[PDB]
Formats: sequence, structure tokens, C-alpha cells
Amino acid sequence: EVETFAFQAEIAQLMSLIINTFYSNKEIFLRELISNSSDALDKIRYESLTDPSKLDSGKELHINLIPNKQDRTLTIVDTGIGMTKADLINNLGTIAKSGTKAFMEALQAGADISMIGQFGVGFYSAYLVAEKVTVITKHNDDEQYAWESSAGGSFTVRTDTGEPMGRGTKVILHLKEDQTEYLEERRIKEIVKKHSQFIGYPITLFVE
Repeated sequence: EVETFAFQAEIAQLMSLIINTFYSNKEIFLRELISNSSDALDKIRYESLTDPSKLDSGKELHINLIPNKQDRTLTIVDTGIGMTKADLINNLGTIAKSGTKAFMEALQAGADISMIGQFGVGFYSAYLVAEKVTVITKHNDDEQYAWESSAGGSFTVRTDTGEPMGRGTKVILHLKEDQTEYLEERRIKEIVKKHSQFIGYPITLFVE
């Protein structure tokens, strides 16, 4: 069933900085996740060009943003490439060890925290708003996995069967108490218009 792993010391530190550095432009987290979703979708398009069969698991290439005010979660879903157990475990397929280092080198020399994603580690910006992140994923070459973390130094991976998802990645953000603004329809619309306005894939904003 559940496996628990430690974050590489460096990522544990990056996460820590995000959680513990005072920085109020928290909204950028949405841009960064949306920007991973876009890339993930880029990858599935790229392979499909040579191999139509890769989109047997779904033809549509899009992003859903799903607020749920009851559970207090913001879910970002794509039908992009997904991650294998191994990518999941390895820093969710980022070059996070090298990218973290640079980011901090770059932080000492005039970079703010919103530059995070220029270092390939935008994912962790989730922790600006989220107390706990669950990432469900399905890659064509593997089964469905759930990854989970509330920082603290550890993450867990387990396989996942409650609802198959064909192909893609579902980043579930359980918001901190004081961050429920990110569940308001007008706040999400404003953010998407302001930071992810022009992007290669449709974004549906679910209503409640």
C-alpha cells in the first residue's frame, strides 16, 4: 500500500523557504501549475505527432480548474502526459536538485520568489497556498498513482483506484485556512486573465 520517502535535503529546504518566507504575491502559484499543465500537454501532443495511439487514453488536450469550497480544495487537472511511478518519486520529473540550487543562488542576487518557475521548480509554489498537496497521475506507460505531501520532509506514493482518469495529472491543493480566496470564481478568473491569459490549451473553470 503506502510508501513514504524523504525529500532530498535540498528540496526539503526549498519547500521550507516557500512555506516560511514572508511573501504576499501568493497568487502566482496558479500560473506555475498552469504552466506545468501546459508543458505536460505539450509533451503529449509531441509524441502523438508520430504515434496517434498515444491519445487512445484521450484525444482532448485541456486544463480544468475545479474549486470545491466544501472540501476547501482547488484541483488543477490536465489531460497531458502524466508521470510514471519513477518520475513521481524523482521530484515529480523536475531537475529539482540543480534548479533549487540555482534558484537560491539567484535569490541571493535580486530574484524574488515569483521567479521560481524559471528554475523548473514551479510545482513547489503550490505550498504558498496549500497545506497539503495530492497529485494523482496516469501516464500511458504505468498505472494510476497518488503522491502526497504536507511538507514536513516526507512524501508518500501509493497506487490509486477510486476513479481512473485515462491520462494526465490532477494536482489537488487543500488550501490553508487563510487562503480560501483561491476558491472564489472572480479571484480565479482575475488570476488566469492576469498570468495565464494566452496559452495553448483551453481552460475550463468549473462552477459550484
